[PDB]
Amino acid sequence: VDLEKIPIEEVFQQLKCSREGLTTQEGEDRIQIFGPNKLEEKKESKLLKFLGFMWNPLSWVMEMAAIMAIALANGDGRPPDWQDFVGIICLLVINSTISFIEENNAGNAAAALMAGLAPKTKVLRDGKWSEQEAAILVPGDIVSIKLGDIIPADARLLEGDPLKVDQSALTGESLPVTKHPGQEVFSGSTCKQGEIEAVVIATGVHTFFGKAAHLVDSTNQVGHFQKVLTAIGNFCICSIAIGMVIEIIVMYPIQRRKYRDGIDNLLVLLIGGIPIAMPTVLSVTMAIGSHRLSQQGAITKRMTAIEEMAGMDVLCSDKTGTLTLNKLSVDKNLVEVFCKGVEKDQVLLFAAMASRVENQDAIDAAMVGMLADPKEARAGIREVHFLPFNPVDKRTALTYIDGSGNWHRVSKGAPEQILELAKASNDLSKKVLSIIDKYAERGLRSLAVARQVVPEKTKESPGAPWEFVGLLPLFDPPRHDSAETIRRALNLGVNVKMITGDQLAIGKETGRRLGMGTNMYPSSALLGTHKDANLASIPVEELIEKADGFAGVFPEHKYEIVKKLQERKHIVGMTGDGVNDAPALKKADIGIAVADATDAARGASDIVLTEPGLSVIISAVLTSRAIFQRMKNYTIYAVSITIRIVFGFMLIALIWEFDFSAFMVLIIAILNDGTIMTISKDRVKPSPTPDSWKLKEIFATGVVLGGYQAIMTVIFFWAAHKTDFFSDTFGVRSIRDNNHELMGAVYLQVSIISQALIFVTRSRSWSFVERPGALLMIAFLIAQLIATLIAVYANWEFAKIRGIGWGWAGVIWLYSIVTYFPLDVFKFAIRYI
Ligand SMILES: CCCCCCCCCCCCO[C@@H]1O[C@H](CO)[C@@H](O[C@H]2O[C@H](CO)[C@@H](O)[C@H](O)[C@H]2O)[C@H](O)[C@H]1O
Ligand SMILES: Nc1ncnc2c1ncn2[C@@H]1O[C@H](COP(=O)(O)OP(=O)(O)CP(=O)(O)O)[C@@H](O)[C@H]1O
Ligand SMILES: [K+]
Ligand SMILES: [Mg+2]
Ligand SMILES: [Mg+2]
Repeated sequence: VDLEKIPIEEVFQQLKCSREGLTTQEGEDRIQIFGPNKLEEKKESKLLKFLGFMWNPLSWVMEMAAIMAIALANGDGRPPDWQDFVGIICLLVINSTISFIEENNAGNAAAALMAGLAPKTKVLRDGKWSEQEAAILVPGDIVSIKLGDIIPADARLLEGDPLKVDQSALTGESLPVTKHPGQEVFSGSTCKQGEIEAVVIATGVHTFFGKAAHLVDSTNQVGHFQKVLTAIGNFCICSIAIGMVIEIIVMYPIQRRKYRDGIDNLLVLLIGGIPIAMPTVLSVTMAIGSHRLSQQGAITKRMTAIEEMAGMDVLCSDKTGTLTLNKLSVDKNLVEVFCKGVEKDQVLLFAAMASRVENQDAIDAAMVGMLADPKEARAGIREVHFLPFNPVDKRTALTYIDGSGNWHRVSKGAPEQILELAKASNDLSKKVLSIIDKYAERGLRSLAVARQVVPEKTKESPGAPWEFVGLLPLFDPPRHDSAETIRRALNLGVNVKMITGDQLAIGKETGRRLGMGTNMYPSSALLGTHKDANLASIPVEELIEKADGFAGVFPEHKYEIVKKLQERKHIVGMTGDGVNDAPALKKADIGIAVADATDAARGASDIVLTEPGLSVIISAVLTSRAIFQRMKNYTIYAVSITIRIVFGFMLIALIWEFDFSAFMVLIIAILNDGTIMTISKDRVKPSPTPDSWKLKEIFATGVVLGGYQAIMTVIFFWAAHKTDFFSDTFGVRSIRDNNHELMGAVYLQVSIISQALIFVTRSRSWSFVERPGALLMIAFLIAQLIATLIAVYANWEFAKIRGIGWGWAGVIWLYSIVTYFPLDVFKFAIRYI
């Protein structure tokens, strides 16, 4: 092996890389353009095989419709079916052209979104500590790896303390493995612990994970959005089958109708009934919504999270990450010291000493500045090693050489862990815990400092038993708008529940000034069923739903808390930040990574914020509902147009044996298809309650609207055929059996009402009251001007249509206008129940 398991070690970098650390950018480019990149491109992009050509189920039925015209014409026996057949292909060509250009445009607008969620690596280039995308990474170079980084390539650790990497999933072993200088690590691994520099070996394609991958197979096959999209497709296809395959076929021999030339009634049901617009419009609506979220501040790593975000019912929010600022502050009056000889004004300095000073943890950054002059924190101390924060240790420490060569060490950490650095007298333990609990009653978190000296003047030897120097009170404080945001979320029907590892007194005290209510519990009490605490009086699951927040949350508890809420049917949003939030984020309905979350948390989460605070999440939830509203309204529209077309033309054929022009319906479909890319760009107001995309309600809303429109179409036909009524009042013309003129009028009436239905379906109140905006009006007016012009002037024997004057068309416009107003009353009536 060139490297791998065998340790070529220090020789290997010198033999190949031939340089150390600061490797110039020009050197990377030559090997980058040679061929190394993180991973291979997906198969079948060549020749625009599926990027210029569609093949959804609806297109398959449309292909049958085109063939059916040829099939039922005996090939060249009947000429107009071929004219329809080329027309059907032209509609498919037009639909495909608009479909694929808009998705391409949406994909171009999501490049920044894809860029935001890309794997990113941290490097020092020209001596400049920098962060770069992982596709820029060069095999054989030196990189910097921090806790919770995703390892981007094979790498050999360079120097520095052992750290723990998690090989689970890649190798399927739960326990993370300690990795030492010189040892190899692999792409896709996540650091559970520690921090080290390393030399990357080979790109992910050369990594064993890339070697293992042979033949590509279905990935996320069961994705819910596609299944509901198919179900909307299934219902409209069923309606055509109910309309055509049964009843129209049923009426042919019961009444002994014409056969060969009756098939046009089947073709109109196919050509107008099938909404090939419907999958494209919904597909691009989410894509533009994600770009809106990218503007908003939320990067939808999962594109389908809009449905879950719209349906979200409860949001479990980390107090430290989302509810509170995290520029912690200490009033030194309440700092209490021990091991006197140290003093209240000086124990802050030790905390500043044990804080990193350049790239800073939020608490580290505060304490560097808390002594007023940041130079004082580092002034002449001559540090020799720094021990960085680790979640199992909860501790930092600085080792330094001072005076005549004394080796001293100072440390910060969580006080319970600091109290075990030298297990103190229980008198001391009771005293420190009393002030810690007093700070918690005050509402302030506690950090403890400690000090030791090492007599053996060496990095690797334990020093003298630690002094428990003291511990200091740190304020959260709340963000300005989180206090509003809980109220806003409550109004929008999402219950915000606090999550924190802080003891309950901190959470309630912060929570009361936040405004969240204090009916909240230690998670450990409610974890499982074995901890009692009056479980019989209130089930833990029932109590958890009632609870307004959870304190002392460990990561096992956090997964359980969402799981219990998710089992209680609630759609659970949950924020996360760290390496051990990943399973809770994965199992949550919406995993939300906070802006400063670890990349492991960003990978595990469905959605990744790039802007901090609970306020951002509620704005994203509110915006997501506004995007979600128009998917339902188009689905109501798409079903409703399908029902009116399917019912209308067959029903006149059933009653008055009237064959409608297939080409005219084809014209309606193209005009509809040309105008429905307004719908994605509408400005519907969000639903206030969460909503879960109940298909039955939207189908019920659409079918009643379409049935009413079909009924008014049938009334229009009867008015201008069997009876004299239409020309009795202001008959500029008069027609009954003038079928080519008559169906031109039917075309014009159907087209206007079909376009107007967009205004009904988008609006929740009166269609007039909710303003349309210019694009929808222009799409309506241009389409209906063209529809009017065809109705007035088209003398086409091929299309069975004869031009019927503007005065008559004006009556059709007037009839459509007075038909339109009770659509809202029908819309209100169906969605009342
Ligand atoms: C909120 C009550 C307002 C009463 C105003 C005075 C009475 C007469 C108003 C005209 C009659 C129609 O009034 C209209 O009814 C429907 C309910 O079906 C309301 O619609 C409301 O309930 C439906 C429930 O499905 C929601 O989808 C919708 O988002 C919501 O706005 C409209 O907000 C209201 O404008
Ligand atoms: N860089 C750091 N240095 C020293 N101590 C730190 C530290 N960061 C956190 N601590 C301390 O460790 C303990 C827990 O820290 P941690 O960051 O895990 O909080 P947490 O994530 O549990 C709050 P929440 O659950 O609300 O997100 C606290 O007492 C804290 O003061
Ligand atoms: K998830
Ligand atoms: Mg931190
Ligand atoms: Mg945290």
